[PDB]
Amino acid sequence: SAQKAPKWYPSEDVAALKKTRKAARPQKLRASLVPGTVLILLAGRFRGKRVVYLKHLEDNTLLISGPFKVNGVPLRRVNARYVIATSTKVSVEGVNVEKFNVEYFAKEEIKAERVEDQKVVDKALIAEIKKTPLLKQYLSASFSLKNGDKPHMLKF
Amino acid sequence: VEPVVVIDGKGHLVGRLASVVAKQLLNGQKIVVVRAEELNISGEFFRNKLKYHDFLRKATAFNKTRGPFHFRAPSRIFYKALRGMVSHKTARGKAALERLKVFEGIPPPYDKKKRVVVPQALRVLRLKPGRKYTTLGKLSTSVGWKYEDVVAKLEAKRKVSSAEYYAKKRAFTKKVASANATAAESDVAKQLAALGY
Amino acid sequence: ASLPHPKIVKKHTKKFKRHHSDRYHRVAENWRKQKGIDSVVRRRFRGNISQPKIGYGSNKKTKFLSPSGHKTFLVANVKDLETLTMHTKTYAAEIAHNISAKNRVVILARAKALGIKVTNPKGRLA
Amino acid sequence: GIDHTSKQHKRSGHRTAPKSDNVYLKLLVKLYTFLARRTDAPFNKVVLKALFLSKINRPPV
Amino acid sequence: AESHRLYVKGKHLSYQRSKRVNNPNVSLIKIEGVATPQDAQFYLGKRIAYVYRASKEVRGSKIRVMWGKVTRTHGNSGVVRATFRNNLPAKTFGASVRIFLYPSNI
RNA sequence: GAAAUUGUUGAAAGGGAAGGGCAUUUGAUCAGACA
RNA sequence: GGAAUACUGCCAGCUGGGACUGAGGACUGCGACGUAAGUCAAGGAUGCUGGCAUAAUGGUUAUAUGCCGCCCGUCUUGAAA
RNA sequence: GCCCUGAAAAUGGAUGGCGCUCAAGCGUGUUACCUAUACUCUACCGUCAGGGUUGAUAUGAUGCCCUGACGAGUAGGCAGGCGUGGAGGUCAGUGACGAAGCCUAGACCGUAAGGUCGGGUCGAACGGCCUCUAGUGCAGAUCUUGGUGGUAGUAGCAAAUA
RNA sequence: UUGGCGGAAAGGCCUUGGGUGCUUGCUGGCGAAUUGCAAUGUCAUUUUGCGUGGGGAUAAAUCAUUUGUAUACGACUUAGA
Ligand SMILES: [Cl-]
Ligand SMILES: [Cl-]
Ligand SMILES: [Mg+2]
Ligand SMILES: [Mg+2]
Ligand SMILES: [Mg+2]
Ligand SMILES: [Mg+2]
Ligand SMILES: [Mg+2]
Ligand SMILES: [Mg+2]
Ligand SMILES: [Mg+2]
Ligand SMILES: [Mg+2]
Ligand SMILES: [Mg+2]
Ligand SMILES: [Mg+2]
Ligand SMILES: [Mg+2]
Ligand SMILES: [Mg+2]
Ligand SMILES: [Mg+2]
Ligand SMILES: [Mg+2]
Ligand SMILES: [Mg+2]
Ligand SMILES: [Mg+2]
Ligand SMILES: [Mg+2]
Ligand SMILES: [Mg+2]
Ligand SMILES: [Mg+2]
Ligand SMILES: [Mg+2]
Ligand SMILES: [Mg+2]
Ligand SMILES: [Mg+2]
Ligand SMILES: [Mg+2]
Ligand SMILES: [Mg+2]
Repeated sequence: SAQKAPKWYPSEDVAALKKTRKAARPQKLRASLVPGTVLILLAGRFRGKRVVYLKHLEDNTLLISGPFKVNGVPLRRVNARYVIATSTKVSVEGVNVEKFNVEYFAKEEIKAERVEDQKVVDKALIAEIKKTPLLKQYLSASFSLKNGDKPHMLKF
Repeated sequence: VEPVVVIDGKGHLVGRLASVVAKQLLNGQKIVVVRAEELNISGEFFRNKLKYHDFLRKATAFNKTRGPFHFRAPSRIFYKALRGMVSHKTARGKAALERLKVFEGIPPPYDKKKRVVVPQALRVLRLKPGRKYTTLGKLSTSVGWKYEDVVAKLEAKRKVSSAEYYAKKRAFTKKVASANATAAESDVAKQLAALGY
Repeated sequence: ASLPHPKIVKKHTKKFKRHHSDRYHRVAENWRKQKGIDSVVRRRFRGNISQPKIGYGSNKKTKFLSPSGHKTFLVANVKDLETLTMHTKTYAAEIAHNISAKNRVVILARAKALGIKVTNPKGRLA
Repeated sequence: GIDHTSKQHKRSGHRTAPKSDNVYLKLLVKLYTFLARRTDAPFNKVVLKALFLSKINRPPV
Repeated sequence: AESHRLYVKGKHLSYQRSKRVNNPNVSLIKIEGVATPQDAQFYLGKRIAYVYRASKEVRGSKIRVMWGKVTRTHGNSGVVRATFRNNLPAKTFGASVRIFLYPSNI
């Protein structure tokens, strides 16, 4: 015998977990996040883009559109902590967004249906965008920080 | 904020300016000091001359080339005041000291650049009126600085060229200012006025 | 393969080396407690080496556990390997250093059939 | 820092088990350990402590 | 345009320290444009990245990053305290760091 | 066929010693799960 | 003559931002909200999602940087001496 | 009150240094801020104290578990452990298909004394556990014996005619 | 490309003429997706080496020998197609 066998062995059975008291409750967004608000993307592929906020999804994500015809940003999901809410608003009444949900963006080239509903959503948005002058040019440009810009004193 | 900050040493108190620059170098900002011969030190000229002679007599007894080195130039006097406020015997201190340049007068590389001032170290803003002060240029000459007249002659030549440049800049600014005022009273000007610009 | 365990924490991974074992060749690195009257190590002055003490003891739930989560048990033949038949999730077999090359082949084959983990299966491989 | 009014980590100073290695004596201690815990009878506690005593502390009767 | 910056420039000053002893686990960060503890409250919790270069390419890149965040203010002059996943090296005293705008409360 | 001590080869550092403690960068090198 | 405010104190008033921690492991206790069935922030963290599955994290080692570190043993009131 | 005279020592020199003059000096008042192995809360290790639990069919009642508090140390005391030569018992233990020894900025376990593994070298014996026993653990003693350095290719190898 | 100026470390500044690119001063039409909800997401300037071809230029020092204005040894100072 190279090593003396232990007289006691621990149990191989795995104990069950105690009952957890942590009930999931819906997220409350900050007051600046209202549908139709122009958002500035702070990270990701489309960082610095100015998009339009549409709907709040069930997985605590925000549904946004560029629109794709203006600045090339399609219907996507973003995180509320990675955007900046501006003071400008776009009317959303007349835009159908109840078809888009968490399962719509399942991961599993571009599909055909994604192209069609992009144009349907954007057409209503573009009509409302033309109401105010220089707003279309505003959405096409990208946000950036200049020399001397202090974010703690900037108003959006 | 600038990649290189050029400080005009005229009218600055030596000790207060040295503290400001030493912290800037340690924080990673390159500093250039010009016109070191126009620096000021509080106290009468005789007091500061006596202080330097006290510094002069300190030397290694068995070999004078080993002892403290007594640099007479105004730029090196300010450098001595600055090296004492930096841990110059460490690699961090050595790297900080390589971000600094001090010159007598304004050499050609920096005579066409912008010079700033440090209000914390300005003699006119710190010393009580009536208090006596000394100028570093004359103090250096009394302790053996040889190039006071050469710097004075070169600085006179620089000012003649600098004044001619300013005259043309003034004329162009008057032309630009008139056009901006003429461009006012327009719709674009009114919209800019409503937004603060 | 082992039972789930809490994250293993090592309070002091660095070896405790005897003072001045890097200064003289005759002083080995095996830990010895300084007992001199003036010793800076014994008096615990700032900037000196630290000394072993009971405060560094590891959590009893993760003590003696290898990073894979098993406890090492040295085996020398087939008979003592089979003592781990019902304890495959807590113990892993290690073959003794003096086991011949041909005997290691028999042990490894039996361990694979029983599902017993072996920590040194590449020893004496032709 | 604590200004202790008494010595720290002080043992009770009373035997909690027999010093001997007698297997049969340890069986009697095991029996009366159970009885003293679950009978609330002062007799059982006295007997259990008496089993821990050394030879000089158990004179013949 | 000519600018694409989405972060605030910062400088790594030193570790948390007394006169003679330093603490590498905490770094002191100076944020450009911040000169008041009240103003420094805006940047609490913001992510900080230190970006540097190496000769060897590892994961298809020759640029490496060390991540951290702002914990609390420091002093009366707008300095803040920061903690990084791995402690910043001491040679970066005076180097530049990037302070991002996320997580955002705007 | 150990150590002191020495040669060759390879790697690294060196502005009046060298060695050490805490932390991290860089280089080299390496175990553990892929259920 | 009639108020306000300052200063000090109280609230089993409301609410925003940041940091560190997640020990325990079937049930049992004390409470809360409910006509009830039940639910809950009430005797210790869960839910959702992404990238990578290898030297990426980490260990070891050499080096560099910041700060710190005087030679051990011995006698002694007192040792780097 | 502050300042000045009174006020002279030997290497060069020290409010710690730089330097500072409505101070970065002196007297006084009000706040903000910095940081100890101290204080508060949490985790983990150990120690002590008070308790729970023998019921078989699953293994340690010196076991397992619950609760609270505590932790500096020379001279010195006690306790639990690590390692070495030999002895009784046992593992029908390891081994010429390579035992012991040695080398190894390779891996793993332990707070530590140490233990285990891989690779290289090597050639004939050796180990785990329960106990017994001692000529049983070294950095020092101007320690004993043996071996080897820096000094150092240095001092020097110049009386007596060639 | 024209002309002028700058020696304190000038190595820069100003100016004439034409060619060509862009122009968000104003009005239009197309493209962007899938990096999947963030991951610096790579856009800088340091030095050196090996291969392309378009020009440019065809030496010295040291040892050995020799000198004594030099000299402990090195060094110094002279000479030699
Ligand atoms: Cl151990
Ligand atoms: Cl010669
Ligand atoms: Mg002279
Ligand atoms: Mg270890
Ligand atoms: Mg003592
Ligand atoms: Mg110890
Ligand atoms: Mg031999
Ligand atoms: Mg050797
Ligand atoms: Mg790493
Ligand atoms: Mg020191
Ligand atoms: Mg005495
Ligand atoms: Mg001593
Ligand atoms: Mg005061
Ligand atoms: Mg404390
Ligand atoms: Mg103690
Ligand atoms: Mg062998
Ligand atoms: Mg070795
Ligand atoms: Mg033989
Ligand atoms: Mg002996
Ligand atoms: Mg020893
Ligand atoms: Mg010895
Ligand atoms: Mg001793
Ligand atoms: Mg000796
Ligand atoms: Mg000789
Ligand atoms: Mg002789
Ligand atoms: Mg002779």
